[PDB]
Amino acid sequence: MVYSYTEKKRIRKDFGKRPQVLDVPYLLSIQLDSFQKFIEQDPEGQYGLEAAFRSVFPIQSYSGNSELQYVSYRLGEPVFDVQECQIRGVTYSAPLRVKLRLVIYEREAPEGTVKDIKEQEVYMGEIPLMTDNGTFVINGTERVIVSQLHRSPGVFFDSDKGKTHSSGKVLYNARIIPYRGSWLDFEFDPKDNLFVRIDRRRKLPATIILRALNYTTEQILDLFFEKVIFEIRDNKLQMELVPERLRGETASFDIEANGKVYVEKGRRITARHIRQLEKDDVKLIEVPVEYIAGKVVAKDYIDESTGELICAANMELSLDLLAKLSQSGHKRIETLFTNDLDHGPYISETLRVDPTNDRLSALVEIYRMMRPGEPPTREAAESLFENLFFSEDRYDLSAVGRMKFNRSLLREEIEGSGILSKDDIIDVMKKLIDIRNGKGEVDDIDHLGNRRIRSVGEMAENQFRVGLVRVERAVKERLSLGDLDTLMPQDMINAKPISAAVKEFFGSSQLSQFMDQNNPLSEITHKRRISALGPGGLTRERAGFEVRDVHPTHYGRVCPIETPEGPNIGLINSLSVYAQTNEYGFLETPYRKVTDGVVTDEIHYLSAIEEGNYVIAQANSNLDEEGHFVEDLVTCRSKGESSLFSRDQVDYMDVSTQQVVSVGASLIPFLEHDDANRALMGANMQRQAVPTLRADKPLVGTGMERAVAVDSGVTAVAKRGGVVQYVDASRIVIKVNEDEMYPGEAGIDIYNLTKYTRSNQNTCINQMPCVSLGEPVERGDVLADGPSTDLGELALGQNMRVAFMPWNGYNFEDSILVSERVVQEDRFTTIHIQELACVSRDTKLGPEEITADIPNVGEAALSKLDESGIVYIGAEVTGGDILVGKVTPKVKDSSLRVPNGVSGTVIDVQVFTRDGVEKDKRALEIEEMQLKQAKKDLSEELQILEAGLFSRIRAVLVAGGVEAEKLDKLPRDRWLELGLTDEEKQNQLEQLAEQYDELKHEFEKKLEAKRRKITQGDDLAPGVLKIVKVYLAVKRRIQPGDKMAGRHGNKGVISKINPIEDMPYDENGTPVDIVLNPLGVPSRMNIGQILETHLGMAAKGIGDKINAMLKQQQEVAKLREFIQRAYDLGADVRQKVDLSTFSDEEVMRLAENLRKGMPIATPVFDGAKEAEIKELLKLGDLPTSGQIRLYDGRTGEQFERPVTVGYMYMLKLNHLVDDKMHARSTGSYSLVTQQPLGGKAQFGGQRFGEMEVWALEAYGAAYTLQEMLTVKSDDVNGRTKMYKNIVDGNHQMEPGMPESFNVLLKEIRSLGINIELEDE
Amino acid sequence: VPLDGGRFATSDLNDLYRRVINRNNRLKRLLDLAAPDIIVRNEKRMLQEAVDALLDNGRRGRAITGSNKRPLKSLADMIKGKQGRFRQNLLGKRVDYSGRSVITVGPYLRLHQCGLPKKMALELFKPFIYGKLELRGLATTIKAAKKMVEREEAVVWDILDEVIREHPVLLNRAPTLHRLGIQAFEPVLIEGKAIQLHPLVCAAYNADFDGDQMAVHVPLTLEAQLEARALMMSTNNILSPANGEPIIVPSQDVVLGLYYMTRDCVNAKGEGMVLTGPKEAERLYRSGLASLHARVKVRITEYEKDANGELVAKTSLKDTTVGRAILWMIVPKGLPYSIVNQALGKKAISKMLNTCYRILGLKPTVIFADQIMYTGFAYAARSGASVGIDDMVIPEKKHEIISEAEAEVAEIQEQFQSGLVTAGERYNKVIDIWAAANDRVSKAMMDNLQTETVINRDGQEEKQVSFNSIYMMADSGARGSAAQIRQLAGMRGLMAKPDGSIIETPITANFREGLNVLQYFISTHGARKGLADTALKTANSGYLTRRLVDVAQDLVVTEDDCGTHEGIMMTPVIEGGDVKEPLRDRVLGRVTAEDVLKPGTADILVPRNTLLHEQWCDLLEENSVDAVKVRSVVSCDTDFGVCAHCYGRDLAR
DNA sequence: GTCCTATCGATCTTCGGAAGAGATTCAGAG
DNA sequence: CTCTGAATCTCTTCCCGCGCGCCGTAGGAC
Ligand SMILES: [Mg+2]
Ligand SMILES: [Zn+2]
Repeated sequence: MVYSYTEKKRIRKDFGKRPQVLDVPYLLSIQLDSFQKFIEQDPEGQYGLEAAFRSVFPIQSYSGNSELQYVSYRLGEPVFDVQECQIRGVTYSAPLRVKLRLVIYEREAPEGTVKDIKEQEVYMGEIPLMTDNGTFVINGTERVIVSQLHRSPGVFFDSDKGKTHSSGKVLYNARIIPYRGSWLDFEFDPKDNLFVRIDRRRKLPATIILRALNYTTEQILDLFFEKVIFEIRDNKLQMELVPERLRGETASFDIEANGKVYVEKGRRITARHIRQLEKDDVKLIEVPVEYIAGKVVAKDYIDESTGELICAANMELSLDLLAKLSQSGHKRIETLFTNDLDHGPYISETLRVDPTNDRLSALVEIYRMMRPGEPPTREAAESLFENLFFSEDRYDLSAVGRMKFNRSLLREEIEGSGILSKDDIIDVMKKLIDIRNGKGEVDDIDHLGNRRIRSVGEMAENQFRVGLVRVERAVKERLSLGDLDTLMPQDMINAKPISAAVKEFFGSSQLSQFMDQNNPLSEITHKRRISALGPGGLTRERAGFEVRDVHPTHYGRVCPIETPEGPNIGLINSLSVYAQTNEYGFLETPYRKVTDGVVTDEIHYLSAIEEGNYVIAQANSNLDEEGHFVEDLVTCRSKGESSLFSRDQVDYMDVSTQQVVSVGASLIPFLEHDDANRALMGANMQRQAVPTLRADKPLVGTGMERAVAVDSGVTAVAKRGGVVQYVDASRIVIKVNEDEMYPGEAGIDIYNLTKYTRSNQNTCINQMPCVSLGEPVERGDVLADGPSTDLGELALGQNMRVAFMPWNGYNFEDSILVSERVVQEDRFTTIHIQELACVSRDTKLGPEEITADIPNVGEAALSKLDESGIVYIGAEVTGGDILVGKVTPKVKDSSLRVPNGVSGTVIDVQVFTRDGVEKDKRALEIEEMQLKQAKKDLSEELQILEAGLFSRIRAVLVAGGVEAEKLDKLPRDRWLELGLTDEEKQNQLEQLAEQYDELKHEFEKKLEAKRRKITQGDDLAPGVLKIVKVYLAVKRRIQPGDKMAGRHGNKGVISKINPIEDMPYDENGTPVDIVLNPLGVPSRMNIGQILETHLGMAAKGIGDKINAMLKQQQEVAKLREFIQRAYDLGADVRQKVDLSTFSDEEVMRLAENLRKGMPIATPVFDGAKEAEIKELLKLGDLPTSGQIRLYDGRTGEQFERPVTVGYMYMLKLNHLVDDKMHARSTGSYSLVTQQPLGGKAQFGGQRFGEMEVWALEAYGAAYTLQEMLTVKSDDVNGRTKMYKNIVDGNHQMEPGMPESFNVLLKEIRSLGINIELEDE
Repeated sequence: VPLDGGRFATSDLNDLYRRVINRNNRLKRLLDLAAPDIIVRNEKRMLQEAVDALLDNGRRGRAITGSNKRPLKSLADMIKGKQGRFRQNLLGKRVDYSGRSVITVGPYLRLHQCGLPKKMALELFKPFIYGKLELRGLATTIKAAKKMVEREEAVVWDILDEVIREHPVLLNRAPTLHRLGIQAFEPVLIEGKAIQLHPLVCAAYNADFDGDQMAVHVPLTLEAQLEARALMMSTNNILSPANGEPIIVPSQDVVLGLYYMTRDCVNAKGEGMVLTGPKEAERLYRSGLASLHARVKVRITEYEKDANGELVAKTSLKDTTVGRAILWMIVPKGLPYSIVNQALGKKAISKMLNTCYRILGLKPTVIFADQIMYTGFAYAARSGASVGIDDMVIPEKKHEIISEAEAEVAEIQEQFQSGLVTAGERYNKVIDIWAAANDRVSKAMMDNLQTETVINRDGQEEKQVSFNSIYMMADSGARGSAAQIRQLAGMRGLMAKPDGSIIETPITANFREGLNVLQYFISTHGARKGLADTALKTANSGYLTRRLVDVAQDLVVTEDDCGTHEGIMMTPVIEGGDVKEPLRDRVLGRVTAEDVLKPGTADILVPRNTLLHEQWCDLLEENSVDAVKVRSVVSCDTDFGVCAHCYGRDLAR
């Protein structure tokens, strides 16, 4: 057994029992391997930019009769890396270069070119790149593309009751949904006439398509219907009985011959009669003329002699018609079999709607129904009809759509073309008619086998296609008209349409979300959201219980708990922990192979429609350490049904008890106990915790923290193994070991940590070291904590000591009462960093300046600016302080002032300048910083190679060919001028001194390039001269009104900040830190929070025994004994750990991190039994009831009965109150109508909205209302007369008439509608 | 308007008029230059099709756009509907002198107060503050007083605490379904930043305290203060508008405390002695000499208001408990002690409070309600009424009840395994076997909770009502009655599929114990349905209330008595057998339509237009009356309104 | 690079809203 | 031959507050 060097510092005591056979996949492979799938070229041309190019090129005009064609593409390295790009505020992007070859043919000749011109990689655009954290950077702002989930291409059959006609019956419908191009709907009319339409246009008679494919009705009838024949021999019109065509229906008429009668008139027909029908060989039989007089004919019948019609396919027969046509010599008359149950006549019925004659008349009807007002025309019509279904420019089932289609038509194969074909539509019709004949089933729409995930590497491939589609339309014309003589490919194309397409996508699409960089969980659970909304999806306002609800295939694929309750429940889901995207995009999830009777430890991923074909055991099911099930019969799910089945009947097993959830819920301990309301609100509140100041560890967790904090990319992780060379909380630098070094390198990995910086939500993000100088580290160890982490565990909140009890009502209803001790400790203080910016311009009156020489202001304000016109770093500032002394010509003091209300310390400034514009000493101050920071880190390589190279001189001197009359005092390349002879050592000296010079020249260009990065200005917007951004850090504390939450979806405002003496304290005199209310636990059934408290209490107790054993100077062998006795506690828990191997050093180093509570894991559905919590509390010296008697610090009286006390984990949420408290006396008003502005970002007035006005009207209160909506609001006179009457204290109003109502009058009178006020 | 740098905001109409005027410039040209019919029919079409845009863009074949297919908002799009003047700016509009904050509970408030932050009061009341600094002559005028407020000088608070000293401020949450959703309170100043609201009133707002923001408005004029104090002040609104039922209905912790205070425990310290009054009952409690729920006898006095309305005071021994003696001290002097002499719970105390309003009236009732609140909080504190997992009680018969029912389900299965029962019958009987198990588990668990308390009566054990923590909360009506405790420790029971059809194998577990993965996953088909319903419903409910006020708003009570003799007839609603509502629900407080006779003949009982107030409806309940004819607003023959008598009792008064 | 003039007058606006009601379109017949 | 039934089309409605976040005419000709 082994633990990595960052595990072996706080080995979380694990209570899990099921052995985790599959370790959690890298939590963002959803995203990264999607974008990698876009960006890689791939000669198997599907997927990626290359697939899109090969979707358009080769490209040509017929009249140009020449082409240009895509050869290959290259993607250059990005002009600025992520860190610098996120400073400079551009987007992190890469230049796209494409080998286009233009080919010039000739007339008359064979096509052999007159010339062709490979343009040496024409520039095509700048595609953004994904950062390894899975995020794009789009205008310095960091953005995330959520995966979409939408209806896969294919064919889908559907039906409903009551939603249509409601006379008990149901109507059936088929759709073909291509990936790109037109939708085709087939549907029956109630009277089972069949109809078709494109793109939800008008309804058409369905055979109009078969007509359009030029089947005659005779052929259609041979495609759809079974034949029944009459042979006019042995007697007039004998009949071809196929026996099985009579079963269950009544023999209402005479059928007999030759010996035993099968079934006489009026009786059902059955098997024994059919067998007698077979044994008599009923190949022809006598039937009454009423039977033939029922028929509809199959085939066309002219009279050959007159040459003229008597009957036609699907025309209906009668005795006299039969007589004349058989009399005309047509001795075989042929018709259809149409039993109403099994063979309904729907296509013949459709031929009774049909207005068409034949192909052309249908194409006429198509073109007139689709493009009303354009002329139909034989040469023109096909340029509609073919581009509906048969042409690549406008119809495309991708490979997934073809697969799904073929699977539903039960085809043998799935390598198929993306267009339809005649037989491809006909098969849909046949399958739809089988459904109406009752012999088939409709698909469940909302099934994760019918909806597939699209992620970034596919949405961007489509938007890039829209680009190439608009270049198609330009380049075809330019090629067709062009001379082909001077044009080269970089004339043929230009980037602007591609760049528009892809930049608008990544910038502004409904799915290019601005990342919730709130804390490391919220980064991740956002990068793996599954969204039903957006382009090609549904809409949040326009769906109902059919899709919001969970479905049985969600299990293991989508988390049922973690969805953002509100107007879009379940239109957003979170992709479950273990789930994965299949090749095609369907969600698939891993299961264990059950081989005969033993659970084999191999995992097969199952998609949602493989799963229904097996029976799959629930993850809890026990096994015998050989791996046979222990239970003789076991719970499994099967076909959405679940029940018990035999041992060795079951065929797959779940991989882990965590498989059903997302990371967002998988982090709740004891989730096994909570109402799924309160699980949901928990798993939504964890992603809102703001990173507190001094974050640590949850004492009770699930062991998922060790993964969320690492995979979220925000802790800095050791890229290669080695030893820590230096640390200073800004840099960490690692001497990588030679077993993982690359041979020419210096061999030294710096990590410049990010310090105090705004998150996208204004919380700070300073990384801090966890290493010590000279400490060893191994690849993948956490070197530095992120925000909200410590030692690499996720740590959103603080393990506050809580007791559950009423307290004089301060924790009524939900509220949290808090002791002053928590605020004094800086437990929940949090740092909020704002960014304020002053732009400056080349305006129409002339160019602005930044200066201290501001007009109309004296040193009373300017004392905080430097001499340049920017605030000093470390200035502490408040409302109205001038941060940046901008001024405008013709001079106007327009300068950046700190907005009202806010306050903070100015932690940093940045300065950006156009080209050809002068700097200033705060630009030179920033240059001095950044230059020096680049140069230092470069020197720490050049120094290391210089030292190595002079050793490489010294050693091969000192070992042999010594010249050491004096040695180390000398400049170690002046060592060359010593008198060594022209034996090889002097030539080694000369060569290695040339290697030393070239080592200098190497950095002599590397530092020049770096300084050239810093020396330059930046790509400002048009009009601006320069911009400066100034950052205010605020250390906000905690106060009444702030919100805190547990993990269990318990939440409250904190209501009072009680002084320590008022907190309850125990029989040992320690006060409780928080007092939660009890009644929320039964009333909202989230009792898992109690077991977290008790297990938390035990967690404190073990640290309590350890801390005592470190204050007392216990020897390690006794201390190790107690720690070991803690890890081995409980049943056959999964984990094993041997402090015997920890070398004493690391036992003390471990104890020094347990000494405030042993951290515990309670994996989600696999937790501690109660009997193991008691066992831990007994190992501490604690009361196993979990409860303690408490006393009230207001009197020292005892409380009656003990109360729960223990260490809950509590999160401060980002809804803290000073960010919401607001009030307005008077200020701005809007221009169009004079009502007040609305906001906090503007000094706004609260909306006395519509419902409040009914509320006043429902008291008698008329004067209040009159005021509220005029004098206080709108009447431009009355409010200034009111204000003066109030300062005069007159308490009287003059109410007038609101100017917004006069706006209405003019806006009506701006129609030709004379509205007017009237007098009497 | 210009925006960020030298760019005009795309100001839609000016793009529409621009279309028109361009087209008109061309059409004047091509008319005067005398173009042929086909050309002028072109421009004339394009002009008509442009003025079409300017009036009501998008009633055309397609709305015209100037961006990524954003339709430009035309005039008629400015008038109508949810973003247009009538709803957006006329009917309700933003207002000055307002602010908002997170509310938080303030237990010490008297019912009429709320605390609001000094920062807000100072930024809200500014006009009134200047109206004192000039009146002190301490500031020269606005120009100085503005600065003197900005500097936040030491005087200003003593001025503020004179400005505000009794100026009602209006607090309302949003949405605000009903009149009780805006109320006025006298403010009291606070150091923090939250609005301290009164505990009992949070229920009216449906203000939970979990971070639920609330807006405040100052009324400016004298008339707005007189309306606020007379009508909207919380003391004037103890009743619902909708039904004769209090809205001050006690907060869960208050009723928990009063339940705990008034129980009897058959063994206690100081049990069985005899006392001369509540005051020495309290000395006995507070010194720790008697336990609060100990049995005792006390001398009591109580008061009754006679047939005239004047007090008769009476005195007796009473047999009771220490805590019922202490609680009697809070009741105003006119109620009978028989209302307190019982272990109180949420229904029992609501009627307590209601009877106070019945007998004394409003002004004592609001103070009595305040005292109840303070009392309940204080004894609920001493009670230490915690919750703890050792207090979840599982009846061990549960194990047998499953192990029995499982085989009987398998009997239904074995018949099915022999074809001996139909595919419908197998299912619809199995789910009834699970129901028969579930009722038994629930019944055994409620018996076990009551069973957990038994104690020595100085010799031999005897049982009493269980002090088990979760059972106090159910049996008091604080929170979480039968349907919750059943799930916490009984069984979770049957669950339903998405299409409502029932699961063949229930959740026989409960949240004290673990759900396995499947039981949990099926559990979410419940809860996610219930959340989808909430988020989906909250639209249609609002569109319903809109349609209603916007049809009802034309009515006002406008005559005293329209003079009808017509009306409609009220009976208990008798259906499905028994009566689902009695007559005293329907008829109370309407006026009689016609003379109401004695059951029988010729004896009249109520004159023909008398309000049937409570003493009349109790009288009808003394009689064998079944049907009563009353006036109803549908029959009131007032034109353009309703007469008062036809409407009858005002429920809030 | 700036200023002025115009929109697919050589396509393709999205299927995944329901409803609920009206205006407007057609049966079986006196 | 069109008169009362019914049939397909479009129009209109869809909680209240609130807080962030960003993003914001183009193309051609002189
Ligand atoms: Mg709330
Ligand atoms: Zn009336």
